[PDB]
Amino acid sequence: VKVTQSSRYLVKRTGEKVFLECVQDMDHENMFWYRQDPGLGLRLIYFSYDVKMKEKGDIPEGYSVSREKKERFSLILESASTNQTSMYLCASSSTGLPYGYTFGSGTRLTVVEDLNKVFPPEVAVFEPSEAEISHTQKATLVCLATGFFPDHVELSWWVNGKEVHSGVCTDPQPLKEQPALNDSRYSLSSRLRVSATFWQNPRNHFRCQVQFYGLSENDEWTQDRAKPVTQIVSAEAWGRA
Amino acid sequence: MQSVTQLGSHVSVSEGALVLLRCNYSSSVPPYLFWYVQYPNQGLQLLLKYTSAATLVKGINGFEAEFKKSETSFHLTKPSAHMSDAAEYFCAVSESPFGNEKLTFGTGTRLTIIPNIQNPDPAVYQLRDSKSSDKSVCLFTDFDSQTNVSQSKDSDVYITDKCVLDMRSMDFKSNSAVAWSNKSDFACANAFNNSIIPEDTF
Repeated sequence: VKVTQSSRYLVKRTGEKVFLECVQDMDHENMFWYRQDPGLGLRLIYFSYDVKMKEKGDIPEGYSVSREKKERFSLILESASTNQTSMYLCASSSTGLPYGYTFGSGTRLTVVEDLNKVFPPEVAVFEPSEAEISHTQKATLVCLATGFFPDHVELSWWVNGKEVHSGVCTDPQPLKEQPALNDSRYSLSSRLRVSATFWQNPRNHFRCQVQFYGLSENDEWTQDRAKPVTQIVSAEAWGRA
Repeated sequence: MQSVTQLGSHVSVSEGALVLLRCNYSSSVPPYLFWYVQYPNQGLQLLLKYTSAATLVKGINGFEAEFKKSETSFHLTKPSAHMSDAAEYFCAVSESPFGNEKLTFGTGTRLTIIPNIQNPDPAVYQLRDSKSSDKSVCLFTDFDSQTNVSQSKDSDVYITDKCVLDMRSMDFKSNSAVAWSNKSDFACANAFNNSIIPEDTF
């Protein structure tokens, strides 16, 4: 029971033709492709009720679909436009069984007309204020993924080998480092808080992990800087008195 | 299953308070309804659904929905909002129980929960790690829900909206906003500005 999609993020030039792959191990007759957009919910592009069989959904203009084996529902965009920038969600279901729809985790597609001016984040981490420790007896470390584009990062916190949710807050939307610039870079902040002792113990290990999704191997790079592939950029620190 | 609408694209409510998310539908056939939630990281997850049986459907995470034919409605409620409930919620409609049939979804409702801050003591601190560079970072923290931040009026100074964190082993929560600039002439004593409370510490 898993609908799996090709990949989770994707960067593509205006005018390129695009293949979205959705696959399922469940032997399902029906597969659907939706796009999802802030404020317009989910809208159905195309569906398919058997091998080789497709049907327009509510918004197929600009899309074509391909059902070629029972397991795979590829979605094609003939000519990537900025307004096909979207979260694309695949779903699968059985005609007979009662369990309804299973959804894939999604894939976020950003189309930009740019010299693939995608940049990996730089990540800085900022030790706690000594003031906070005295006044509150808690200690807030801050992380800062900076200098990234498109808006394609997943920022996690890791302590002593284990990722931690309890104590963290990351912005839900990043800010434009340069708001005027049409395709400006973004930054994003996160905070991690623990007790003062946990921080004033040098056995404790504090790393800010940031996953960036940019370019894959197919993409071509000739520019005079490292290829901004999918990678992880991190910063770290330790307990201290 | 012809259409679905979700009146209210955004709902904020205090922790502890009643949650209510509208869903209304039109259908020239007998309807099959669904509620889905989408959490920050994860994909769509079924909360509950109406098949042609029970009118009052209990769902997951303490949610409930009453199917009302008379009003073409299927509203989602939970009497006591929890921080974990922050998320986007989606009403959907189908013509059949058969998975065969396509779902047509509503526009979505963003749920935001405001934390009850037990013991506020607002402080603006500084933190300058000595690791890499440009360490020019100001944390406005431990303030109260009522307070709001406005994004900075200066172009070289980056400020993030307020954020809620939960230190589960101390049943303690805190709002925080962050400010920073590579500008050498920038100080935390005046990094943040609008509607700031008199008792703020430094």
